[PDB]
Amino acid sequence: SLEPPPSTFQPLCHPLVEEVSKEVDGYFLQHWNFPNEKARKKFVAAGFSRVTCLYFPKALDDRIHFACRLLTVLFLIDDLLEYMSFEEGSAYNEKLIPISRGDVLPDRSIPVEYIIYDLWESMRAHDREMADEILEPVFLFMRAQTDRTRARPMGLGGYLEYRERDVGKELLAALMRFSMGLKLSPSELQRVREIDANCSKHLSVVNDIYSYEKELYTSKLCTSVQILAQEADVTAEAAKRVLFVMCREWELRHQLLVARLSAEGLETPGLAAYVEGLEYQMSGNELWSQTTLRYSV
Amino acid sequence: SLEPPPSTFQPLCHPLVEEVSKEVDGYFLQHWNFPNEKARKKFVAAGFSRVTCLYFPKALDDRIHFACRLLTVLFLIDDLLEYMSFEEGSAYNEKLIPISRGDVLPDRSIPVEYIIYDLWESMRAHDREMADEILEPVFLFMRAQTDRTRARPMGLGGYLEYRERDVGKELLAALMRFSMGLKLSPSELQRVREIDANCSKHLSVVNDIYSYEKELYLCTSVQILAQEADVTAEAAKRVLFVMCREWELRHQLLVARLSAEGLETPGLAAYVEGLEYQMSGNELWSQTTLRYSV
Ligand SMILES: CC(C)=CCC/C(C)=C/CC/C(C)=C(\F)COP(=O)(O)OP(=O)(O)O
Ligand SMILES: CC(C)=CCC/C(C)=C/CC/C(C)=C(\F)COP(=O)(O)OP(=O)(O)O
Ligand SMILES: [Mg+2]
Repeated sequence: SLEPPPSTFQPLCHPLVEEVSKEVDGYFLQHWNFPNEKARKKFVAAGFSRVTCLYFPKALDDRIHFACRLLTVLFLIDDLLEYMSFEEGSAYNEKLIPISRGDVLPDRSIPVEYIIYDLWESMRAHDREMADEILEPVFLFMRAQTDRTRARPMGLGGYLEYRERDVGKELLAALMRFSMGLKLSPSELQRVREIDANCSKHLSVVNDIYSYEKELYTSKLCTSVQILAQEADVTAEAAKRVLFVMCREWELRHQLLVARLSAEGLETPGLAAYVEGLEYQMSGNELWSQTTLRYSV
Repeated sequence: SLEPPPSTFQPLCHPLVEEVSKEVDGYFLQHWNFPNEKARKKFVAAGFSRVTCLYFPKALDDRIHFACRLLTVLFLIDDLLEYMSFEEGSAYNEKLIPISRGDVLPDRSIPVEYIIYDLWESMRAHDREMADEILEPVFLFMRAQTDRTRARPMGLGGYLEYRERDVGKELLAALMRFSMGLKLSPSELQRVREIDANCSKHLSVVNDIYSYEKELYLCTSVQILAQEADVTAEAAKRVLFVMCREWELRHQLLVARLSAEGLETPGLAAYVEGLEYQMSGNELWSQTTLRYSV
């Protein structure tokens, strides 16, 4: 049993979600290579633009569609790397990087290539500087998909510390800034490093809780659920419950950290918007993770 | 404030708590060499027999007093050792072991020596077999009252595994069996290893939760989890309290499995319920003992 404990974070959903979802789903159904119509149907049921709209509820109205397209293609690729080597998968993504920079033109007969090319081209055409700024965060993530990670002894504290620097979570934060047109200086971002880390941990542990069965089966792992279960000698289900409570403590910490930024006179209007958006990512990720069929509801 | 989360367990006290407490308190007031009157007031206030009855509420009526006398002298010695060096403390207790065994006569002029001597003689008189079986558990504990703890980097898992082997909790379980007249075979004890480990952690973490402020005046689950999760000690206490409730669920699940499999004997059934009350009793004790105060 997994009844989420009480939370003071209320998730928000972008008002254009219905409009942008059919637009973006419509686009991929027209160009992406879907095998059977069971796939087409399963794709629309996945609601990739829906998650995006829970992650970035305050994205600017003419920018939410870029984020939806980027995460939709990234999720589609994710499904694909699953049935690929390490070498196959690394080769696959790698080709897409120069295409993303616009340095290499796409083969108009390969959907993934032209979809990626046109997407980035459209982002540069809307806001060149901000689009270029999310290039590396996206590539860091893409390359990280196909890792190859040094195995070593890692307890709960080492694991959480590690997730504070998760590149997938840094990507969401970067894409959030682009989507909201939030130009923040590294000086301003310096000021909220603890809030970013705490947020990265919350997102990773909530994903751990809900994707445990998924990962476990495909494993037949490095996740807070298995680690806490082993350290406390309880079942994975019991470990999820305990981690959920820890997630609420990080929600409280987020609030205390935000109040300190403000109290120390370090907040700026851009930082106030940024930290509030991080909160939406944490609560939105929770709602989605517990309802999506991706982790088999 | 710190509100304990919901629990299906509840504290319970031995029915004879009033009579036994008077009987055992009087014995010590008569023999134990308390410095001043104040000491006698503090001693009666600590109510070691009442603590004992909260931990072993299902003890047999004619055996609960042996448990109150043993923990009482052990509590008194604990305090004294506080005013002694490692070496002296070790010699002090080491002198009492042959005496507990009945191998060496006590110096009738030194109360702690004859009190210990007589208590063990009397237990052996009530149930030789069972009295002899709790000898080593008491000595392991007595020798631990003075051993040196080495500091080393320790995560939550390492800490919990260390607490699973806590000699104090081991003592409690062995004395509970003696007090309840439960003679378990090696096969029965082997069968409940996981249940014992789970209970030992529960007792230890609950103690941690409530002893933290006092300790923060080092080696505790409250500080370790707060550092590992990067939250405050109060937050860590809240998370650990929920972990404790999970251990209670686990205790119930493990006992059900024991029974499911044809392995729960009448002795083990009494024993695992006994541990349930040690967990609920320890929680109440932790919440109210002056040992953790200010
Ligand atoms: C294209 C995808 C999934 C993610 C890029 C964007 C992200 C970070 C969205 C946030 C949520 C997400 C599912 C993870 F962080 C990763 O989960 P994990 O790494 O454990 O994979 P799964 O949990 O989905 O199995
Ligand atoms: C007779 C004594 C003192 C111990 C053996 C008998 C026991 C375990 C009685 C139980 C209740 C108690 C004193 C605690 F739970 C404290 O454990 P703990 O004693 O570890 O608290 P600290 O000694 O760490 O301050
Ligand atoms: Mg996952």
